[PDB]
Amino acid sequence: PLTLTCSVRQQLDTPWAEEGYEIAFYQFELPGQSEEYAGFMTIDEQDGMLTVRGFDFEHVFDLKKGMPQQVSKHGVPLLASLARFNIWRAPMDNDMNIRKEWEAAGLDHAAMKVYRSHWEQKPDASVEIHVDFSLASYIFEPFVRGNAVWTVGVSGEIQLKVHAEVRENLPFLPRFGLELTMPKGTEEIEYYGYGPHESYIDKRASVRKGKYLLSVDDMFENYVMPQETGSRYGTEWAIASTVQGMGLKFTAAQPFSFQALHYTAEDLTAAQHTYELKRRPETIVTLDYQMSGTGSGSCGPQLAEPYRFTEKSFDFELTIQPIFKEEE
Amino acid sequence: MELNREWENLSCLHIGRLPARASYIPYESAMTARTGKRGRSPHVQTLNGNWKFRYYRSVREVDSHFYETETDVSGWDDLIVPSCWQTNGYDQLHYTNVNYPIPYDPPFVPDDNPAGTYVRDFNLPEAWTKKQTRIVFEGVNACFYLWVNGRFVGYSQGSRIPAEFDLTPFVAAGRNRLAVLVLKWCDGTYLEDQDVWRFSGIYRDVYLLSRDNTHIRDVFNQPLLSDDLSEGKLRSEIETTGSLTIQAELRDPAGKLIGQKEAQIDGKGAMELDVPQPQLWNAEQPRLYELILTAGQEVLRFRVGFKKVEITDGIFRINGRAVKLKGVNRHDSHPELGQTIPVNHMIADLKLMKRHNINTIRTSHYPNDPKFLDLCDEFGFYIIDEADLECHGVHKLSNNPDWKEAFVERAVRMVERDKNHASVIIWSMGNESGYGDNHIAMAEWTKARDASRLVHYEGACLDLDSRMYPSVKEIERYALDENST
Repeated sequence: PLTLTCSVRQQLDTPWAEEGYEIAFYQFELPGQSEEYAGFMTIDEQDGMLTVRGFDFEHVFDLKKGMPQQVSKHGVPLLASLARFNIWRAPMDNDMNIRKEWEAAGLDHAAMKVYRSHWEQKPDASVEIHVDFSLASYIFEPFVRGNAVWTVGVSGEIQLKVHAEVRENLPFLPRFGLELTMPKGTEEIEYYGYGPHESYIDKRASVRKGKYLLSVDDMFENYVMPQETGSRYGTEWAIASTVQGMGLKFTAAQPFSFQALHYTAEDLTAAQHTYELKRRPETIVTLDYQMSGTGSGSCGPQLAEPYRFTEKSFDFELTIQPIFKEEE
Repeated sequence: MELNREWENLSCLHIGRLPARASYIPYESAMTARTGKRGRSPHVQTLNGNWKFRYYRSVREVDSHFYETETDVSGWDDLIVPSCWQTNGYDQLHYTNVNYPIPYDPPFVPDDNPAGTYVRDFNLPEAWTKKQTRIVFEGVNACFYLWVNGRFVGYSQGSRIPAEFDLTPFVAAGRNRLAVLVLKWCDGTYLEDQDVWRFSGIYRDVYLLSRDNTHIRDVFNQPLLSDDLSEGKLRSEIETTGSLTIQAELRDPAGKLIGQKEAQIDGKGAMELDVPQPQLWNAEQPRLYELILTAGQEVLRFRVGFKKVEITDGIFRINGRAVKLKGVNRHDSHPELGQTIPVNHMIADLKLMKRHNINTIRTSHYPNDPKFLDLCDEFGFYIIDEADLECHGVHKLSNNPDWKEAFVERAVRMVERDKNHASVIIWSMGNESGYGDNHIAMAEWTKARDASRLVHYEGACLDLDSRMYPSVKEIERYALDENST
């Protein structure tokens, strides 16, 4: 698919702007290995840790929590700690009314309960892991009940297919996504999608589609009251890597929401001023299915119905690939 | 049956646990039995003291062969049993009100379920393998497993009720080995949502009994006062394990023989005895008869009180007179030991209550230690004995029919333990905020079993009506009405 961009630019120097300054933009869409590496696949399990080695990778899953713990590629570690599912964001200033229902319902901090875990090996040296899980906090009925299928192939890709239902008497969730933690030194972000700045389901009129390259410190927008920031709606693919280009690549079936920061969501929630934010050495990457928009609910109407995350049965379909970006 | 998750099962409440009986200690003579110190008996060996202990933040990371006989437990910690481990440097203290501090997902408990392993050696004499050997745990928080000499012997569940196991196929003369695994959370945590600090561990006494091959298994004493409180009959229903020649004798509070009898009981039978002019029990004149049973090498001592509790015209009566109960509620709580209560700390509370005009105590939301009731028989207090059940839910486990055997046994194990105490006047079926089909089964079993005491349940064939926090206008509305029976 091809993309045409038409930008309305002026021609003379105004007292406030120069010659080639842009007033508006409009975009338009235009329609237009042979059984050699399956023998290096080895699998073992000790103390619930499923280790899968291949030709040039090594991946360690925790079977009793249903999450990957270590991802390697040519010996390089690519995760710093255990992955999780996340349903909490730092509340915005347009979320002053819905935050009382979120905190009263106990969505402030939830944990994960694994009912059953089971792994196999398909007849092409491919590994499948089936997990039945539930998200719950410590007083109430569980929020999300679902099941996930992790899949490791002969090249080292990690595919996730989670089907989840959510409880019927719950207002609407802030997000639903997979949170990973990549080690120290991951500093470049390169993504194909809408940019070069933040965009949401309802605040997306100023961004345009393209291929952008920036740093993790430039993803962040330092507000006076610290809150949720830096998320890019409708991302097609994204790579988070070091300055030499050793990292991970994320794709999906339909375009997802993408975030990369040096701050976790609880750090942005607990902080009240700009100097209270302590910068972490790691890089928190989040891959959201959907995410509820901003709105203007500080004073006036609430968030609109197509802009909320009011959906109680969904599929996710994420794909993670280790990559050395300079030679792929 | 090693770790098949019986603590999330609800169809496995115990493994190999003996059925419930009354509370007694087999002594060797009537002189030793009047002392009350059970360590002086040659048929009793204590297991309190110093055990080897190891704490785990999860049941996942427990070693799979800690229970074996030839393992090295020297690098482990050393913990004094009985004690709660939240007051000994282990996991942090936690108070919670009527909300569950776990996700409400019955019957499942979180994966990070903390655990503790206990190991203790002991000796055993030569004349002990010729008889039956039992182990008794007076109380363990949540659930526990049990291994003797590296062999699985039992699993049990239920935090405030004793558990007794049979160790005759497992022990030998000389050195032995005992291993216990204790978990913090089981499926019985949903039935124990008390508004109290949440402690864990082996917090009550642990001992070993040596009972011979044909022994008196269960005793239920019944005072049988007449209609005008003028003739007494002691009916002692004795349930044995075979053919026993049993001696029995009864004495007044002054220490004089008033009855004596011999019988030959072959499994289940009574031994009635007559008291011509009885001295009655009440909270301000606590007069107690003494019953001595003798069988083989065993001497059992009981303390009997004659009383009658009734309702006549909507008027509660004890021994014919109309009595107004003036009481407080009481948790077992020590500011340094948690739910481990020594004897003098009970005696101080009873003296301080009795010098402030109090005659009733309600055991709030669980049954207490078996010697608290022994003290309350002597000082004089009316006891309302509640069961260990507080399914504050909120749902409705009370109306779920596959929880019914869990609801019923928490009353069966309580009523069978405390049925020979002269101070208990009312059986209460626990804190109720919901009328359910499982509480009425408890009440029907209790009313069929023991008819000498009244049955209380809050949610509301009822005995009495109960209200939590009325106004002063509300009770004087209730009193003047004619539909109040």
